[PDB]
Amino acid sequence: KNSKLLSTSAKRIQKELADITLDPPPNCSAGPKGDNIYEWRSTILGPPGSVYEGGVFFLDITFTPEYPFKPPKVTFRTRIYHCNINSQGVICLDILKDNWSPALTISKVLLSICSLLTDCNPADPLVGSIATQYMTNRAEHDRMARQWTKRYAT
Repeated sequence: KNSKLLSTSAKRIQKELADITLDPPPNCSAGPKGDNIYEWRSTILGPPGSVYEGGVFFLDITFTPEYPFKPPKVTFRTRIYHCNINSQGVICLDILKDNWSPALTISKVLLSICSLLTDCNPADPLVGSIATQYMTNRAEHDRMARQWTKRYAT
């Protein structure tokens, strides 16, 4: 193939790969799994000071062919006890749903995920039982979250 004919989504993803190589978000890395620019993995170390500290979390990231005009699909592959992340690893984050903009980048998405790990949104939960426990019994929520981090993410 003549690289002069690379698609606009492939060129944009390559630029975001360079960006994230030179200046990754704290406690994050991400890039293509292999030779397909549209299929990435990310590693997130649980934020220090949070209930996820010591955990190593793996995420799958898939870019669509019309990137940056649709958000990437980002899922957790490691189990995590968090009221905005379900058992299938789906992430309830508005910029991945109906509030995406083409000025956002995979680095900003990963920054937002890290912020969500440290500060969840219990009023828009994917896992209602966890949101309720966060609200009514935060100390037991945190015990559980640290237990799952040790059991499933170390």
